[PDB]
Amino acid sequence: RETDSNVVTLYVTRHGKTILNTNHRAQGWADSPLVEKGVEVATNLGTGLKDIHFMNAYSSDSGRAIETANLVLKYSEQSKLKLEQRKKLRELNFGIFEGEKLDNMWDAVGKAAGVTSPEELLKFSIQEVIDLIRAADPTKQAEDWELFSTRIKAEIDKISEEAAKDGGGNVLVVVHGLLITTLIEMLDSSKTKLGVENASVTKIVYQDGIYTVESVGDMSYVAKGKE
Repeated sequence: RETDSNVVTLYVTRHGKTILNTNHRAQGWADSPLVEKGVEVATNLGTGLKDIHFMNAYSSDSGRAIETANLVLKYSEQSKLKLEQRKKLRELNFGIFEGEKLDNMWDAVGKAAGVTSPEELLKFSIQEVIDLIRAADPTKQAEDWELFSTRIKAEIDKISEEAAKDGGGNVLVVVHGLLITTLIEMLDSSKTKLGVENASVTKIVYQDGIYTVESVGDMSYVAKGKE
């Protein structure tokens, strides 16, 4: 309860570039390891985070997120900090589209939107785009907005509240592109960005139940590491 003034800073980090990312395929609950270029960039991310002291580290249970978290912990000079994996931090479940070429998925989603080109989908809110993915999936295994947004926010709230109970501090959270876009939309849609890059950092401050989105898809940590 003495937690009210504590500040928690979430370094909400997209994992490094994988095989499926490189081959332009939907990778949600599907997973694949980092490619060497991805390893290089995640290594620079770690170096660029060496002066940020983390109290906790979390990732999804996706191999790509685990691998990236281990690289960041190693190169940020916190190799012994325990990594906590959480299944509720997974990327959106693309259902029938898992592993499909993104061009094929978007053609099928655009058809469900009844739009000429998947181009016009960019006009759509993230809410309606994620809804359209499940609409296009005949198996209805893909998550919709209400499923995804609910589980993402509950888990981020849990991590924030726990960190505040432990005195506040910095928390590394290695997760996924749509999850990040979705979380920003929920917290402060004035800052929402689709397509945050691999190894980018979205810094979110939490205090007394109030979130502040400080940065979105920041590549400065990689660049610091790279110098």
